[PDB]
Amino acid sequence: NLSAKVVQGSLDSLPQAVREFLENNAELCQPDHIHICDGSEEENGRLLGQMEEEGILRRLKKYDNCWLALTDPRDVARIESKTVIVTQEQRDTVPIPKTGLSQLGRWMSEEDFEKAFNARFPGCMKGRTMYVIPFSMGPLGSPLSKIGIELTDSPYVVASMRIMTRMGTPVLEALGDGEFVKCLHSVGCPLPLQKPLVNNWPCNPELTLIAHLPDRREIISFGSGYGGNSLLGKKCFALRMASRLAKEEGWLAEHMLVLGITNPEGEKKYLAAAFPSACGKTNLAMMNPSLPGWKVECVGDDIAWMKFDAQGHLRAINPENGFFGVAPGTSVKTNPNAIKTIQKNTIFTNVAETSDGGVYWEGIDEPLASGVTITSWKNKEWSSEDGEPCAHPNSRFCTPASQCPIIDAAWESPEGVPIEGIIFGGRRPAGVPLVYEALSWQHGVFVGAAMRSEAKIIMHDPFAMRPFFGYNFGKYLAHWLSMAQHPAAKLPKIFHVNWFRKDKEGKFLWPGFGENSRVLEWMFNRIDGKASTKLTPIGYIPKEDALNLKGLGHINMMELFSISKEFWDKEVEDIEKYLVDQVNADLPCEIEREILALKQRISQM
Ligand SMILES: CCCCn1c(=O)n(Cc2ccccc2F)c(=O)c2[nH]c(Cc3ccc(NC(C)=O)cc3)nc21
Ligand SMILES: [Mn+2]
Ligand code: NA
Repeated sequence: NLSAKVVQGSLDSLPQAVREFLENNAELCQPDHIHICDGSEEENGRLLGQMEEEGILRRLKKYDNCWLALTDPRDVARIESKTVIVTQEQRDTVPIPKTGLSQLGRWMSEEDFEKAFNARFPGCMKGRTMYVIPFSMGPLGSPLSKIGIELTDSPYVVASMRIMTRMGTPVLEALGDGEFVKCLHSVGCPLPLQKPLVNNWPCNPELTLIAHLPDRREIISFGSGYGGNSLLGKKCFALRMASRLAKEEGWLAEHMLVLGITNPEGEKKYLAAAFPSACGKTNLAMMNPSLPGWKVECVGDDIAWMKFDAQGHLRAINPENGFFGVAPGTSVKTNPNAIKTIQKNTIFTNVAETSDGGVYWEGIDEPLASGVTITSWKNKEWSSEDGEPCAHPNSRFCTPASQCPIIDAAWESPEGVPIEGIIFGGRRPAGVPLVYEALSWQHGVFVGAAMRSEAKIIMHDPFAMRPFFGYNFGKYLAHWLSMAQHPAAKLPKIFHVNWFRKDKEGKFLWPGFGENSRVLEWMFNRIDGKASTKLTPIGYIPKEDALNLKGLGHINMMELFSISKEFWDKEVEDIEKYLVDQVNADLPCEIEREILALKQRISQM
């Protein structure tokens, strides 16, 4: 009866709990066929070919095995306003704010979710194939790795999941009869189609809903096929669900790149960094450093799972298998390693296409050859006078991590890499120096808590996790604070960076990019106890002449590193207001103390 629908694999080979998850949802969604993914190259080639037929993907003939998907303009991004966590008690998910609506999460009652679920999923896959994606977050078989099963009616999701996760039969074999996170996804357009189909990309914007049910170990997503909404291992699983598990089991699931940096003497450290959007996070993750003798290597560009080892060192793994990177602004100058990575075996979404089957986007910094023309992401002839970008601002490459020329040798080690420094950062046109260092662990947690960044609007994004907290942010802060009482903890040094400070004409004070190796150099030596410190009210900055400026043009170091009482009076008042308002009864006393200490330090300047 159900075996009759199966077009690849066998129900009898699946572990019982996987079979039952499949059976329950096939009955609910009523797909025409079941395809159990094996993750093989042969399967991938076949789905691409099928997606090419149906106009889902176009071949990019300039490259080896590269493909382009164009979406419905209504479905172009991860959508927070349609994203919820479902728990019995609201407080477990989000703090009750003093005023307004919480910006720290979006809670939906179990009752409300059942209704919303029943209004969407029954019969949602009629006319489509349900794909069964067995995937591992983290190196196959590792202590810190977790496995999920994603059922989807989207072949784009399957092919993207193959890159972004370890996917297929080896995962089922590692899983056996173990636990897994249940992931259910549908584009929400059963056949026959009730509504027009734009660029062969099905979506249901009106009913779009991305839900998390932590107690059930379930992620349920409806109506969007795009990145953060559909690739369920990434944000939904590896950040939201995982951060909750992390708090319960004593580890951390964080929105952090991980890189390894080696000095000219062969000494190597691993660093983690959390940035909000529009900060060049991926660029830093695979930075080509300007300083002679230095090496930078990439562990991951988005997510880090961290746990104390037996000697109290924080060990990170990258739970992803690829990079889901923003395309526009990617060039040989801004990210030479990302450019090499994406030359082959890569899926691009919503970028432009050149007439010779290449890709294009704003800031690609690549002059077109004579007679080459550009088709935009809206399938229109494009010119620079059109007054709209050739690529969507949120357009993507989706690319294997193994292909990064500077992929770290330990990027898949099951034991993880030891983190010696955590870097918080933002885009701040005024007031905030290029780099500073936390005064203590408690102060460091507060620095993460206080993060704000220019999106012409400056908004708060604490730990870069604001859209991603799996649970009460107040409890998340308490969890971070508790790391200082972990026996023999070797706590990472905490820093804050701003690449984006401007002079009064809005010119950037710091050249940045590969020159940010100089800032990493200072952090590196600080971790090693170098007396390169000068104390300020906000933390330590580099002493006079301590930052390595050899080979640079003139830098206005005085403005770059200036700390104004006026600016910081306003800053701390804004930080206090936001944290007391938003975190309310759940704000740890250690953070209250750091807010007041900063105020006192500022008042004395
Ligand atoms: C979302 C787009 C972010 C782009 N981006 C950016 O991505 N990084 C981060 C970064 C890039 C490459 C390597 C490492 C790294 F950390 C910067 O340091 C940076 N500075 C700046 C501002 C800047 C600074 C200087 C200049 N030009 C000149 C001549 O100085 C142009 C722009 N943009 C950066
Ligand atoms: Mn991210
Ligand atoms: Na987005």
